[PDB]
Amino acid sequence: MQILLANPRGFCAGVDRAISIVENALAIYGAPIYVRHEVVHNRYVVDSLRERGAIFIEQISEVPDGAILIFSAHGVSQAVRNEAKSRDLTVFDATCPLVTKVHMEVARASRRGEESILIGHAGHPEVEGTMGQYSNPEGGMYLVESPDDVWKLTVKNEEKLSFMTQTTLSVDDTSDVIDALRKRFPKIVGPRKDDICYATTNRQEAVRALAEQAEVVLVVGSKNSSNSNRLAELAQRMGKRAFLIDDAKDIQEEWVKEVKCVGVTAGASAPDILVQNVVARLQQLGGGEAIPLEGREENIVFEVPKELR
Ligand SMILES: O=P(O)(O)OP(=O)(O)OCc1ccncc1
Ligand code: F3S
Repeated sequence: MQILLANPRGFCAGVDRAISIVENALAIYGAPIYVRHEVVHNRYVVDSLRERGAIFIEQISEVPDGAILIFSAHGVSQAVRNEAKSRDLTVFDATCPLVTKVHMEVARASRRGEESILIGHAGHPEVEGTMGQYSNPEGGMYLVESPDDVWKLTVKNEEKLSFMTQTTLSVDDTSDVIDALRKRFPKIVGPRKDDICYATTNRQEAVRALAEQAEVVLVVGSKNSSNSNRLAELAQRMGKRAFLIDDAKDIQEEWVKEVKCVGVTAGASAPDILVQNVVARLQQLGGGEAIPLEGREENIVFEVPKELR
């Protein structure tokens, strides 16, 4: 069995920053450090940080006075932020710069009382945080997940309309949603393409190349990782068996029995050590040397705040 590794895979700049923010905070101030939501959607990362004294909460009312609070990479609403800001808490923001970018555009539109549509998945913390930047009741903020959602949306003023997206969506599906927005709302304004980040785009392109060669694709990532789920789905839509797995123990032998070529990738929140262990397990199951595919070079790094060096 041949083992192929997707490229790029694994950690993006936002995840590496966000985890570093929590680690550094722990080093500097000691336990406990409170974190609003899982810092990234990865069980191994989260369990590790919890073992070191990070306490993960959903609501700010769970955090005691005087405490250090870190917002997760996914971002937070203005309401959450103001709810923290009014309290005695020392806040560090691990929100990925590429999510903040979208937040600022929503805020701009709200200031103008002009309606905005976000493309994204209901209930995801990034969607809650981005929708949560809009507060002007004279305008409006609408969530759409599909062309069908576009087809039934009505707005108050379609002459003054803009759209934004979640950073981790399917590039292909999002393109269909945008085509629908533009047919329904010909004057809608957006970015040139979408707000899908470089890392999401690149991993999706990489898993497409992988799935062209591999019969089976393993995506290292947790169940609640949006971007990780998109990688698995992409592979599945190409007719390959694909599994989203937290670690090597999750691999079932039937999945790779008599498979001549297995591919491995990792979502943006999955540490490389998890991939190494997955490879080690595939080798126990008869795989040879892991072969990295040729891939687009990524070179972006986001630094921690100077307050946390
Ligand atoms: O893919 P997810 O949105 O569920 O988050 P994740 O798996 O934690 O990846 C990091 C991240 C954070 C912020 N925006 C994009 C990606
Ligand atoms: S939005 Fe940021 S957290 Fe990673 S997946 Fe994209 S660089």
